[PDB]
Amino acid sequence: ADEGQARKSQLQRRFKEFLRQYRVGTDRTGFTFKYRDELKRHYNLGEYWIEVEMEDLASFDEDLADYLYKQPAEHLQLLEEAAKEVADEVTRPRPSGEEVLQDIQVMLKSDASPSSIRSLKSDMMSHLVKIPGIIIAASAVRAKATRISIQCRSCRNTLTNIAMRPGLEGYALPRKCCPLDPYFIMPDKCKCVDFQTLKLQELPDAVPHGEMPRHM
Amino acid sequence: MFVSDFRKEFYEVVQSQRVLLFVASDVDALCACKILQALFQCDHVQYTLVPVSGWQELETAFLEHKEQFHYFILINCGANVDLLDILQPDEDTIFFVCDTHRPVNVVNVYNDTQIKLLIKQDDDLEVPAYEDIFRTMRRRQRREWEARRRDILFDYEQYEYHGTSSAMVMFELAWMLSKDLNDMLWWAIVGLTDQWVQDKITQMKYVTDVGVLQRHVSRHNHRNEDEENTLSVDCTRISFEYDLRLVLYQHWSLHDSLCNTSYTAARFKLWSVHGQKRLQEFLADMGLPLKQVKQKFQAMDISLKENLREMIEESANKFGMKDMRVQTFSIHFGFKHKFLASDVVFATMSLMESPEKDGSGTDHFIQALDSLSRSNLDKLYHGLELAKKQLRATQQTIASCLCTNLVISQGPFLYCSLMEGTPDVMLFSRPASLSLLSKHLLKSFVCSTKNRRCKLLPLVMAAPLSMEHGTVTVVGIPPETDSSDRKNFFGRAFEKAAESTSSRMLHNHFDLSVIELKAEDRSKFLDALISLLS
Ligand SMILES: [Zn+2]
Repeated sequence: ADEGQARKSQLQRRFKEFLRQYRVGTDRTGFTFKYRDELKRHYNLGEYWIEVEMEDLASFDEDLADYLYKQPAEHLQLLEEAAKEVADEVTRPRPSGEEVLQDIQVMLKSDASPSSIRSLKSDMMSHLVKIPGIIIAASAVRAKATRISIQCRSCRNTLTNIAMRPGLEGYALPRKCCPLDPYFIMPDKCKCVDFQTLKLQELPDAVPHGEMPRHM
Repeated sequence: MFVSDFRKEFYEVVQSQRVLLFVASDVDALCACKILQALFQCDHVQYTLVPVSGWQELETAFLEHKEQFHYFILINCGANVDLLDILQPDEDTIFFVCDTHRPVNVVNVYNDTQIKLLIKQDDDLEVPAYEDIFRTMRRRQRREWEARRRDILFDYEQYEYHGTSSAMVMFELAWMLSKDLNDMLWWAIVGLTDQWVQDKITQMKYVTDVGVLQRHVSRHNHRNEDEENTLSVDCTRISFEYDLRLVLYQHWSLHDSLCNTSYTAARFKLWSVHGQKRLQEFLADMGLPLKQVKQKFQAMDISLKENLREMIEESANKFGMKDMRVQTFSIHFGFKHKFLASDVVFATMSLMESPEKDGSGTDHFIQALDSLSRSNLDKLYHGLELAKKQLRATQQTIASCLCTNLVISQGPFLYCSLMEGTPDVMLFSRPASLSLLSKHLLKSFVCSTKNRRCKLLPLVMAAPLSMEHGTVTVVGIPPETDSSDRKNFFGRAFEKAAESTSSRMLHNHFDLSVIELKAEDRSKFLDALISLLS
């Protein structure tokens, strides 16, 4: 719907202007565009990530920070796209072999006091949470597809650049092009990222008396 | 003499001269010093700035500097004593005195040639006439005149108190010079808020001075901004606020601020085991979730922050806290920097009264003075952290004193003392923090006790100063009542008790109600005070 696309574009523009306009310092000393310069230096170093503080975002635009707290799954995609285009306008022109723009991972952090694993009740679902713990296990790095292309097995038609939802959730392949399951996923024409599952044990200070330590 | 016009007969005089600033170590003095520093730096006045915190230090610095400087400015010191007697200056020197201390000493009032007072003549002043103070039947008439003199001088010098803020006086001078910056106005506001925070002035006078500074804030805002087009976000924007009395609530969790504000802590008795349940009654009346109240305020949900002031006010009204809202100001600059005047007061005060045994008290003064400039904002935030520690230690000390019942009646006044080696007695060894602690402790005590007579008493509080010299600081606080004039007699009472006892009292502090005693002298000194107050 055009209204929905307008909402997404407006929120993306607001995140873009946050990354373009945010400053730290005073007129008595000087100003540095914190996230502009972080984006530029990280992209030129080939890092392709930044670390947006929730308190800074709240100070610039409290509504964006509240939306990102309540609905991070929706709005982090817009924030990452905003960071990508800000990186484009901040870095270009680029030398040979660096013409194609790379995706930017917008990590984020907060000064707020953290919650705990046993405090994570059902009402915290799909919200931002901040919990401490100890890593007890760490998986080997495995590849997860972020975009795929699927080719019909019978007639060799192709659907390309299907956006995969982030996280451990998957994607449902269409049942219409042919057979009931017409498609296979093309192993070459898909883009993947590293992912790693961890087990986060509750802090021994945080375990209630007589309990075993939970893990998440 | 009183200076009638600061511009002509003070500023235009010293503008042509080398000057020496002596400044007391209090936040109002620091703000007045900053304003005067900025004026002098605009006009290239070659000043020298010296911190002081007691009469011995001022005397030492003046003896060191008397040969080179002829023009001296004393900020928040010197008015309530005979400066000529104390300092012994050459007759060609001139002392300007921008001091909030009252009553002004009559010698300073009527010395026309040498002592010039940067004090408003429309302040609350009741100076006696010259003929009443300065020069067979003629012998009998002379002796009768001397009896009149001693009676009227005692009536004049009995109660000490504080007048208009020195920072406000210096900002008035800056306004008359037409060189008033927005930061100078903020320093004036912080100077007034220092008096209000330390309870040096009445609520009526504070409201009147806030009414004065409201016009200056409006003028500065409309100097270059209106409701149609506005300044950059970088520019400082001072706004009048009818805000909450809670201390540092925008940098804390609301739970911590309700815990460590003296007002709410005294009301709910949070030192007591039952007080947390009373606080939970209050929070449940407001309907704030505890997980939100115990979260930091900047991370609290904006749905709760939308109308928190009205919620706290209307719950405070039915819980019996009648004046939870206060008239004050805040300053905003950049995207993320927001402070109340009380916040800057507490941060600067904690920097100055910091308990760290590094360098010297002048060093802590220097850190506090630097923190009042926006180029040293990191020092201001560090001062806010030190203010967190100071307020927590204050409440711990109050809880210890009330639980162990150190606060005890001794007839016409309550008495308390801190023992050596107890937790965080070091933080209150310094006299200024001790005075603030005594005020908070007396408020907690009168809110706690059921005895209506004990609610009317003043407080005398002591703490260790120097074990190697075997000395204790002692302070005197008037009764804590809603309608108090914030006048106290403990200066003259301490002096007369010490004289009547031949006590080893060192009177080094600028407030007469703050003294140093040799420790073993305390018993006969307290007995003398009991017999004196009767
Ligand atoms: Zn097909």
